[PDB]
Amino acid sequence: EGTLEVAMEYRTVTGVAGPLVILDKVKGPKYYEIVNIRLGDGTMRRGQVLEVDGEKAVVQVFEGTSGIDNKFTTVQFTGEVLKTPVSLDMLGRIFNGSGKPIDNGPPILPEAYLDISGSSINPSERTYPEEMIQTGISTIDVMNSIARGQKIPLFSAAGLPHNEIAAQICRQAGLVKRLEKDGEEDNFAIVFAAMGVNMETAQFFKRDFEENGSMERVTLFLNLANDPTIERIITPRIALTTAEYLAYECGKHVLVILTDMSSYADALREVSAAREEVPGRRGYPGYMYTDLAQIYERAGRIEGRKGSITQIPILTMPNDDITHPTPDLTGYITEGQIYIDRQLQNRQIYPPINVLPSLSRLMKSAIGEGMTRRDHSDVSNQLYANYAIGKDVQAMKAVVGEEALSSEDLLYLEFLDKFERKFVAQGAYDSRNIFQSLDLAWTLLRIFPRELLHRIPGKTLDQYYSR
Amino acid sequence: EFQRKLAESSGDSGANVKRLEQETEVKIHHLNAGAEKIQYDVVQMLLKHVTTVKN
Amino acid sequence: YGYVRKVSGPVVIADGMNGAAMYELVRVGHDNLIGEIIRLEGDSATIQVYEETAGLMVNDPVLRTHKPLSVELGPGILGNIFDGIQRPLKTIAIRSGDVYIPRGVSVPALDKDTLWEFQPKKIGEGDLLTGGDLYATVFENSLMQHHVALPPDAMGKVTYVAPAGQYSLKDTVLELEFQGVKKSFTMLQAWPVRTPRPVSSKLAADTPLLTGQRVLDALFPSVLGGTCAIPGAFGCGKTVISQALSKYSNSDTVVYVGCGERGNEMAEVLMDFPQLTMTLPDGREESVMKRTTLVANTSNMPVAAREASIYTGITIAEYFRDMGYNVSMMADSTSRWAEALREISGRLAEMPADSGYPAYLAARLASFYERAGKVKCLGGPERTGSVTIVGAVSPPGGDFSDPVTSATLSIVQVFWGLDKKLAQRKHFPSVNWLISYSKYSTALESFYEQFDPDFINIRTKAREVLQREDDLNEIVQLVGKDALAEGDKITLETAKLLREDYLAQNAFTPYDKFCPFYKSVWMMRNIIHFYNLANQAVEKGAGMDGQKITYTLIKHRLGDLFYRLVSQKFEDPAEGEPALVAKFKKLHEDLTAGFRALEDETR
Amino acid sequence: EKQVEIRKKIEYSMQLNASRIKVLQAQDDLVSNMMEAASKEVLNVSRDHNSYKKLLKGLIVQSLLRLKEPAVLLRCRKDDHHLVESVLESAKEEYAQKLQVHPPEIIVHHNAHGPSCSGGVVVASRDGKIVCENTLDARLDVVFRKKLPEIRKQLVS
Repeated sequence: EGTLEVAMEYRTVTGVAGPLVILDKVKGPKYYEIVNIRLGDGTMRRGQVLEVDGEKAVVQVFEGTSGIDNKFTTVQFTGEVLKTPVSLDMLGRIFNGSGKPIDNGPPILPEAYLDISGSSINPSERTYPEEMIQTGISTIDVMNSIARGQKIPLFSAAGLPHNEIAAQICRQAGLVKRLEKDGEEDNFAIVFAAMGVNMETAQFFKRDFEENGSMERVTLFLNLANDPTIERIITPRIALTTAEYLAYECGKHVLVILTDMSSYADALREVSAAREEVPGRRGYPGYMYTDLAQIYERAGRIEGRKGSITQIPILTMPNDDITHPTPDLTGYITEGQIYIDRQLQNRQIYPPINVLPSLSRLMKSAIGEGMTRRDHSDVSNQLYANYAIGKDVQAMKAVVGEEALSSEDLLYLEFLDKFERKFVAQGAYDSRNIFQSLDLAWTLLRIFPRELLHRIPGKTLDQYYSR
Repeated sequence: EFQRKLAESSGDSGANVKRLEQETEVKIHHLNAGAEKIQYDVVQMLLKHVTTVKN
Repeated sequence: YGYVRKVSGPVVIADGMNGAAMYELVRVGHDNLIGEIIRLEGDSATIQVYEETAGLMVNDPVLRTHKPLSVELGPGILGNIFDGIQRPLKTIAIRSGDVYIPRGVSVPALDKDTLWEFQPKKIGEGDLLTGGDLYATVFENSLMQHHVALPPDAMGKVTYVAPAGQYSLKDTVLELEFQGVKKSFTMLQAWPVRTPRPVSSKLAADTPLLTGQRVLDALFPSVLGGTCAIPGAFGCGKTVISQALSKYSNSDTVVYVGCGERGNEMAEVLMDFPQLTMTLPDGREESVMKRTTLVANTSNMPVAAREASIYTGITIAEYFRDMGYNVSMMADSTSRWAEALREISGRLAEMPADSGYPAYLAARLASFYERAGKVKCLGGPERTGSVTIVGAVSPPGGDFSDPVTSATLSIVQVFWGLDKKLAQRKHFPSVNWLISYSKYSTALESFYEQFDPDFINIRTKAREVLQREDDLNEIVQLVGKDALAEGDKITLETAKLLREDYLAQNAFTPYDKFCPFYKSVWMMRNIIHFYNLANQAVEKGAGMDGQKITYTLIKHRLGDLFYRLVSQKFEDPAEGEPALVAKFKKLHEDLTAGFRALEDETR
Repeated sequence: EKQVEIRKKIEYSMQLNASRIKVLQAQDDLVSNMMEAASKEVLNVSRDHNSYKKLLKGLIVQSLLRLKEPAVLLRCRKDDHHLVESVLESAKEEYAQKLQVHPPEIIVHHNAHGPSCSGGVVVASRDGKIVCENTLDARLDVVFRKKLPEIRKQLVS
């Protein structure tokens, strides 16, 4: 505070293996101190100190390690942790992985520097997700709904249109309370962070956001596949810090779309392997759970502020499974799971969301008579049961023949057909009102007689079984 | 009707562009005035921080 | 004293320790982070930091404390929320206006300035007192008294006991003299987090848990001081069972220590339990926050804090059992705890074992679980109290081959194995009755006999019916119900009725919010009596047909009794036992009228 | 017609983005003017010859205390080299007073050109492995970086 000290500059780069430069004969080395590397050519890269030991210190480099020499490579210890500048002007701009602006504009004029991995929120100050946001997609709205401050990861496999449905959610997300909801603060101020994305996907998201008229609202941090791998382990943290500043300290509802968390697990694997650490499941680092918790638990409404953070981190299973460590840990941590199945895609339904594997822990809070129809929970719990039992019936009929099925079996099969065709499918640009979705669900349910509707209570039946 | 609608849209777009240009000019003027007002104090503070050493 | 050498993740190697014993808590850096020793190599000692390690220097001072991980006990421990290292969260949020938890905050675990009322238990001057003797009682809050006891490592003659009145923890409420020297005692009591509290002798449990849910309390019971394990499932499990064990259980208090779980779920729990007006007393609606305690440590919390959270939770259980209450501790952790062990073991460069988990995982889980069990307390008066450990296991997506699951099942006595298939079908209590078990079924013989001398037989009959139905489900999956005879058909009808009436429960309505034992046993007896009478009728074969013809006869001309049986779940418990018992006795009489009236005209 | 009006809305949004980007770029240009003025003032500070020596002594003391190395090799501009040569052993005496250590064996030769230096010293250690750049131009752009949020907070209007 009194007087400053200009950062030291070294040259003792005694070891360079992969993405790690191993400095030596260093003094006063901070942990996670951000370093500046000036090569012999004069280009400047930026790195981080993964480990400090005695006089040595191991430094990973974001922009790669394609030119370091033991003689000329200068490294400089800034003596501080990462601090991404943040300002209200950060809305409506597109950025590189580490925060450098790529919109041909000027660099951010900061309102303040906020250290990455922001300060932990005391649980005695959080509040449960109260309000519900309308996702447009009917399957999400009727079962597995999303409340403000939720963490819903979309589970997908290679080739499925997870990016398309993410864009649809970004275009269609909005409040639901009594169908009443300018709303500039109600505008979700989407922060999109893409890691390891094919350039076509980045162009697609850019064009969709530009066309939807949200270019003055959304914000993009991109870490393309050709871009250096290490920046993928910083980009989501930068995005979450920016979201935290835009929501908690500015009072804007914020929505976050982390893309290809498997492309983040890959960065974790590369870093862990480069350090010769003890591996975990499938060779992933033993602390992948801690990192995923640190990257997910930074969303949720806060009591003292009017803001909120609701993130939808999409995920790509490697071989289309769940036992893989990354989707498994994500399911452990996150409060939801939306499943996109290859079977539905093979049958050509644009939203391939398999409603049976789906789950939302906070579903019972978002719905209710105060903000939804009183029958919403009943309707959902019945459709789920009939779909599950009908699927069992279809599996049985696959071996016993269509003739051996009973009348209830035929009813269940017809319910499955109309559910997978008329209900799940929805337009790529057409939304569905929550009440319209419930009306469609009731039309699907009324195939069965009143006797078979075991889950639905008679009180809700009287007001809805006829309509 | 369509020709009238497109003509009205073009007129509204031109009006919005002119309003944006005027607002931009006003903003630039305000920022330049503030910078001119506060430049000397800013530079004095910067030099005071630079030109001090402790121990 | 000592200085840092190496900083990698949460593992810090500080040189110059020399005489620094294992698990001797040390304080690291200028920010003064808490931290426990994990390994030694000479003048240097490994430390776990329990906090973010970003910003540690080299030659940054580390101070030793000579004390292992210790949690501060005493009045006011109930109804609070503590971090894994036992920091009062609400105190931090109020004392510092910042909504965040600042790095390296130093706040006492219990407030040292609140005025507490002191009621000495007739202890006279010059009297002799000993470890755990209960010399004074303090009403921490209404409907939950807090006895004050001497620490187990204390004894002496009572030279001075403070009089009744308002006291604070900084004051000396009692004085003792022993072996020619005197010692003082305050209302605080610090205890190492490990090294469980001493017990005069353990005991064999006899009282059941009698939890709210019908399946748990009837099919797979647990005893007070028992040991359970659910697979930490959501929607079901971690929410409905937690609510039942917290607000609808006979345990005198609750200790929720669920760590390593979602932050939104923790906020929901911590915002819903404040109201939670459970009728724990006979005629009072006191909120259960005057009865429970949270040791919440979210997933984003430092990896090294999971074990600390678990052990502080079980230590708090012990303080209450020692006073006399039958505490029941629920741990949504032990799924993230195994991950914490893997992280620390790998970082400490330990050699992994089967499936990568540390070889000593079973030892740690045993050292945790075996602190359960009802126990005859220390000191005077004679007393008894118990601790229940209803832990968590990996969700039903992995088989029992999981090392954490195998280790738990090698120790845990009662397994409430929830199945994901039931969760898909939206069966909300979701206990799979084929794979669950309860080794306590033999000790509860006395209680079952005294409550109802015929419950064991009807329970065995229900188990046989369920097993028979699950057995012939495969045969039906091949051939179909065409070949099913009268006995098979009636068995499947009774199994379906049991599955949808008995084994289900909504828990969001007064019909199934809390099912007392009498109502559940009456449902079981009614269903089993119907099954037995129907089997006898179809075995009679009167009217030259009997059999499945008689089955259709009782399902059509006698189906009103069947509908009343399947609707018996809706008997409102608020009507009281003398009313519901009469209603069920009348239904039983009507059922006995059937299968005799049906046999009157020989079908 | 729908896509025409959608394209018109997109064009309006693009125009709004262009206007706001122009405003932001003008803001950055003003910040650059501020930095240029600060650099000019820093250069003007070198005109002094009495407090300038005290500042140089303070800078060399700070750097030598930060290195805490047995043998540094200070490098100073050819202009005002006389001032450094005059202060000489005063810095060594001050450092030896700071802690019970033998006086460093400083060495002072090649100098960078004035505008590159603009005052300040580069101290470094033997073999140049560890370098401390206490140039005035180096003290600036660090104070600037730290105080930039305060600058924006000062630029309310």
